[PDB]
Amino acid sequence: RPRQYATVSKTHKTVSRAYGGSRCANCVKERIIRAFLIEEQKIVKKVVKEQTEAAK
Amino acid sequence: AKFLKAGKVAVVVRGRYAGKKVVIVKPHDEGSKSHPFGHALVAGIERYPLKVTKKHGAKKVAKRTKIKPFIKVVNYNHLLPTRYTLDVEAFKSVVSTETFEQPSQREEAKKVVKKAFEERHQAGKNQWFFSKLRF
Amino acid sequence: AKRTKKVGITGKYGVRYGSSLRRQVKKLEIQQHARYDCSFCGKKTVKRGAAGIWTCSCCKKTVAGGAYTVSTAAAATVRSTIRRLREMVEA
Amino acid sequence: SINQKLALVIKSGKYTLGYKSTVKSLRQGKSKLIIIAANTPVLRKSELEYYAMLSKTKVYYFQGGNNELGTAVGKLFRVGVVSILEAGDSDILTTLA
Amino acid sequence: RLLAKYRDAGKIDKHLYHVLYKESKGNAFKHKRALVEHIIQAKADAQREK
Amino acid sequence: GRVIRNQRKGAGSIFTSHTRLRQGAAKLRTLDYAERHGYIRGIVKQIVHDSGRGAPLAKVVFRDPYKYRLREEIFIANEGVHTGQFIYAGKKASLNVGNVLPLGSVPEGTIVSNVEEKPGDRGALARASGNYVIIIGHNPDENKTRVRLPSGAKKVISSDARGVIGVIAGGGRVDKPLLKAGRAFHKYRLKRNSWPKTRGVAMNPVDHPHGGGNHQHIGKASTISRGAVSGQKAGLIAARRTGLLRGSQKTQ
Amino acid sequence: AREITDIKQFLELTRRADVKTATVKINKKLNKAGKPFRQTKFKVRGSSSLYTLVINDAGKAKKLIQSLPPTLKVNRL
RNA sequence: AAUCCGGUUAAGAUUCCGGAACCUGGAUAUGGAUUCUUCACGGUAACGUAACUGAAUGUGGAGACGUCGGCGCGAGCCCUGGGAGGAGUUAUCUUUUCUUCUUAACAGCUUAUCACCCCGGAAUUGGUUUAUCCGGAGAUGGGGUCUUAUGGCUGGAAGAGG
RNA sequence: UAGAACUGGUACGGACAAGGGGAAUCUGACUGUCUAAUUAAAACAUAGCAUUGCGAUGGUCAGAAAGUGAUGUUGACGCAA
RNA sequence: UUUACUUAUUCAAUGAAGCGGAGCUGGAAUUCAUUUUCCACGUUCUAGCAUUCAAGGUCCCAUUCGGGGCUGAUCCGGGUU
Repeated sequence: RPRQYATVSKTHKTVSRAYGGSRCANCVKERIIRAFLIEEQKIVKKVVKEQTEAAK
Repeated sequence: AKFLKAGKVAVVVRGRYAGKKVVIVKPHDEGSKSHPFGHALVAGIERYPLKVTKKHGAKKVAKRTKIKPFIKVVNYNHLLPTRYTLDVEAFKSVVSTETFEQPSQREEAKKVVKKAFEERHQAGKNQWFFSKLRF
Repeated sequence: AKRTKKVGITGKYGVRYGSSLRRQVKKLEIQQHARYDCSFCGKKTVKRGAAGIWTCSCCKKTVAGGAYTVSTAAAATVRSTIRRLREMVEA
Repeated sequence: SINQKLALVIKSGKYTLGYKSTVKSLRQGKSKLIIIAANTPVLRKSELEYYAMLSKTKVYYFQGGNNELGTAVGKLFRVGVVSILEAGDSDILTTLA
Repeated sequence: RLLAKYRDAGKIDKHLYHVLYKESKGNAFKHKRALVEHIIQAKADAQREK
Repeated sequence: GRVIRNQRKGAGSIFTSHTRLRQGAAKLRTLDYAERHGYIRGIVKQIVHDSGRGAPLAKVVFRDPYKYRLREEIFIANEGVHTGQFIYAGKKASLNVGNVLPLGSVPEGTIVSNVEEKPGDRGALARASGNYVIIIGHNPDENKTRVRLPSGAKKVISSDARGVIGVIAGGGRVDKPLLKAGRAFHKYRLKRNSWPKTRGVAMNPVDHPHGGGNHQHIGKASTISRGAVSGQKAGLIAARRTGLLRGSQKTQ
Repeated sequence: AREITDIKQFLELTRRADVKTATVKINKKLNKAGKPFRQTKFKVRGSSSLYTLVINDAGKAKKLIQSLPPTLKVNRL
């Protein structure tokens, strides 16, 4: 029950991962991969602006 | 044609170190005696150094630049490999199968790995490997 | 077997209500309680609940759409109009 | 079109189906071609794009969903992504990929 | 569960299992002994086709 | 003598809206600087059932541009949006289904809905289940825009008033027969207090002006003046013609 | 409340200086199906909960009663 | 937010008495754990361990919930067997007929559908429900992880009640 | 659950419990609702069909008045008559 | 005549957040002397993220661990639109 969580230790309320007790594993998996690939792809989004805008 | 070489940066997606950047120090495509799957021994950081500015005092700089590393066997399915690299041959000869069981040797390895990551963070080559994968 | 000669699902209504109203209900409850293809995962698993809302059972995709079918005919042409009206800006 | 080509590969060469075996046969570099379906999720699609630019393997988008790809390769179950590892009679590795 | 322990006992393979299972979802078998008598006849037909 | 029913609706004791299960007001984003110069990307979290609306709603979330938080708004879901689609609001936002654009940024002939009357009042016209307005013309003189409302009446509004692209989900709703009285009952217990509709011929001459008499008949003429006092207006209101309509549609 | 199974932990409990009262209880229960034998329980009362120890063997229990600290008030049976 | 059993009265008790708990609030000392790899380790993983800094601010969950149908599972009642006590019947018959044989909150270890992880790869399509759903977006299979409403054992506790 | 003998002053859902049925016409389609203390109906309601008003500095209505309110957490597949 | 007015009046919205005018870089644009004009003037495969008067650059304090100023983020007018 929602106020019983206070009486208990932290290892019952949390699993060890980042975004541990709030999101589940698979979802966390997705928000690493997306959070990698987009902020790798955005790197490509700057190598286009250095070549299209310069060789215009 | 083989991009899991022993210098590649990877990102651990599973485990307690999820979202934390490692480098492969030794891959194993066939596996091993135990671990019946393609695994790789990696070493990465657990606490990122914080954004030190112009106006931090020197001692309060150094407590920012502490780095907590870790060595770990990780399956290939739990790593994103990436195009970034890191020179590994300083602590290549430390992290091995013998570095494990008798875990007192693990802290001896973490000493070497921490010293290597601080000596690379000073003279700040590899800026992306030490920046927080903000996810 | 086929336990009704023609009525089918509107046999839950029985005798009453007319025949034209019951066949007009049949025509829409076949479409309403059907199992549609999912546009994203390709598995024929999109049902509905709460008219206007078509959730895929797996894959968690929740496509809005027509009340009694996924894409009504007066909307499937609208996107084609949009497909016509996005081309004029460039080519 | 490409379907006669994939059918000739599928009865002449060696391949694997589905995402996990593409990544398994792609980490080992045994891949020569991957073919991604159209209705695939964009995250899966970008994760297989990103492994192409490490392994230097060519990527051909299959226009049309995984149903049509499964029907094209001769199976009955759907398949989102195919990995050709040895082409046989057909030479799709060198056509326009 | 008779089909289940027949499959797990190796007395029958999974192809004949998935035939007889969706047949048992229909009637096709009034009782347990009748199903065993059906399996004996089909397995004897398979042996006479061997 | 007695105060008749449509007079009695207005003070609003029991005739109020039944507003418990409703999620909230279904408005658009407030027109601000991030909207009318660039384009802001939000996602749509959840498209949820509203109670008493025909159309389904849509939980769209936005970044606040000024303080670090997330402001959720609820759009009326255009037909063909799913959860996880990105929604681009604003002046320079591109033209796809579900985006919301000011009407100066669309070509004429475009099918939009939830559009505004005056710019900024967050979504007035064409909101119900299945409807849409079509932009039929632009006017760079005093930047107006001539559109087609769902009654077939044409209206000239500003091009600064925003509208979201596409028809509204929940369409085709009134095609199905409402076979029994239980479905009309369960319908109107979510909307408001106006069912059953007791005919005004049945009742006594205190209850209604169509009442009384040894036959149920309407008495005098049942097309009533616009200039009638509040309380006489009982039947067809200000009718210019009546009777069963004849002829084709798409009038002049 | 609890059951505490460690003898040296129980000796630590007896010297915890909040334990003012203890008591001993005797029962008779039978091994596997054959034979009745004497069982004992040692109960120390802490300020929150009651800590017990179950001893089936009299050859340890008789030495353990000797091993209690003498300042404790032991309700014997 | 947090409680139960047994007893007590001419009349009160989940309120008194005895035994046993729990929660909130506020004080605080002692161990344990952490540290010269200054703010923990293990496991491929799912996650686990008595503990294992963390503000402003943001997000997420709980509180949070329709009715109907069968299906599974537990609890209490019911039926019933063996044995150990008491009462009744008996002209004859009846290993007979009735009655007692109980166990609380709370605590420790353990225990489940569903969900999930790894290995592996499927059409001679295969798993499976009472109800036809599920699978290359990776099943069947081998080995695991978790929730603990529930059950069992042990403590409370046979020193109580019968 | 089905069958078989054998037997009973042809009795056997033995007490209890527990449909009378058919041929028609008038009438309202139906389930529903009401005159609580004489009327339960063929009346009212209903789905269905149709009509009328109105694009909000609006349509219907309220308020003694208001910097007021009901439909309206509304928009013509809508509200209202 | 109704046109052109904002300050009255009336409506509407926002925890009155970027309004008006000018300039900058690009660029359509053709020069009939030099610019006569007008547009733009940080984000689009992805259900990730975005907060500590902001990092950097520059000037100070009196160097302590730190703190201040300008710019980064153009000026002008104080009519929220």
